[PDB]
Amino acid sequence: KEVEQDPGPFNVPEGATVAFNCTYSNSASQSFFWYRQDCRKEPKLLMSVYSSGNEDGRFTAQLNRASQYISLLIRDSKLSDSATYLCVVQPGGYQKVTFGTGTKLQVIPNIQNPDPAVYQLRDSKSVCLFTDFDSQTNVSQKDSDVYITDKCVLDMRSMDFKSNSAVAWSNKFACANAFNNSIIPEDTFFPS
Amino acid sequence: GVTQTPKFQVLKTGQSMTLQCAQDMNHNSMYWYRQDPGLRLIYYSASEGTTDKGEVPNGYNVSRLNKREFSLRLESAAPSQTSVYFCASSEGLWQVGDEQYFGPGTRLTVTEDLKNVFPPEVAVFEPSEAEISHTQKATLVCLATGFYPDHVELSWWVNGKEVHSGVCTDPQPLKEQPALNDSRYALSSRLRVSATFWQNPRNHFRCQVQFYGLSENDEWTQDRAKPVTQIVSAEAWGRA
Repeated sequence: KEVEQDPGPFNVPEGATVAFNCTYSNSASQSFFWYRQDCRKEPKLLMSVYSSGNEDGRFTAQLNRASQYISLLIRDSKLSDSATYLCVVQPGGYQKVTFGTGTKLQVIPNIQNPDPAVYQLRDSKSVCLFTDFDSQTNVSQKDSDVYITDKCVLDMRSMDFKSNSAVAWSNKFACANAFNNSIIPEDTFFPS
Repeated sequence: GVTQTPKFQVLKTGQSMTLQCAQDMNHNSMYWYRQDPGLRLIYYSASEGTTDKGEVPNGYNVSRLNKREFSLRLESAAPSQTSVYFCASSEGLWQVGDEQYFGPGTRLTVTEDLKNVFPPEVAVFEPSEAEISHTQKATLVCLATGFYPDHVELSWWVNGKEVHSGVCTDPQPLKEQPALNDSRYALSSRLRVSATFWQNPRNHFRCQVQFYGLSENDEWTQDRAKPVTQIVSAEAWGRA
């Protein structure tokens, strides 16, 4: 096991530049690749990497054979860049290709007008929706009879509007107390 | 490019199965990998006539049938072989700069007992009137709960058309009992629309969970319904 890459996961603001690095032990290594892998899906070639340096659009890659590292630079990050990026090395001689464990990228949008609120929704019994909170609020995992989801970004494209939400639910329980282990901004709206 | 069948599978401990893999790219070399929460080479085939063990060959066998096809065989499944399996191919693994193309992968779950398989319960939770008042937007929530294995695909359908705008699905189903190996799973998605859209009674919101489960072949003796590959939907309608 001898390609080492950034541990991750990495949070990068939307539009900002992200940088990846990977070391490999075998200096007689012949070929180098960056792969990109979306959640629940298969790896895909992102680009070949050369000492020459390499540019396709927003993506730059570099190989440094003397120092034994490769790099990937992504400019103007998109939400769609969120994925795991695998360093990949073809030793070329007596060993199999190695795929790195990968560095997970999460490209984070700016919410200009946070409107943090916790709503209760009813079954067409009930769930709690924490929403419209800013991108730097953190939603925490503590009760085994309380289910809390990670933060998710939805994109109302026609309105050019992004918003974060997290869902919580329980068989035991009120929305007022559903997200307590998270640092909830005071003035988070809690409906009548 | 590189096809794999099946995409999903649940086996009983001790059952056999073959994963099939095909490339139409005329490549010489094909590979079988497993990935666990990265990629480990099970076996590879450098060209049509030959195969060789990879990093983790124990418990598996492979046929390089022809240039086109590379089969992976699980002799008798063990729980530890629960994993995501990726077929790959490349022009020829001896060349400088040889590029691997991956198949879509196969999520395989091995359990001790097929009685642990469950399709999801699916429900749609309607927008809060307080959200609608406060924001002039409305967020629906779909919950898929109680399913095993975690082999589901969730999509939203509004008035007979599949939608992506305004949709967020958890990247991953969560375990209802994270300690347990046979934990059942849950998945949530949101769909957010304008208030006036929700307030139109003619608008129809349907959450569609594809579940992959037991095949027709599998034997069922339990009193409850045979948990087969199936779709479950739940619905809501607009309200002024």
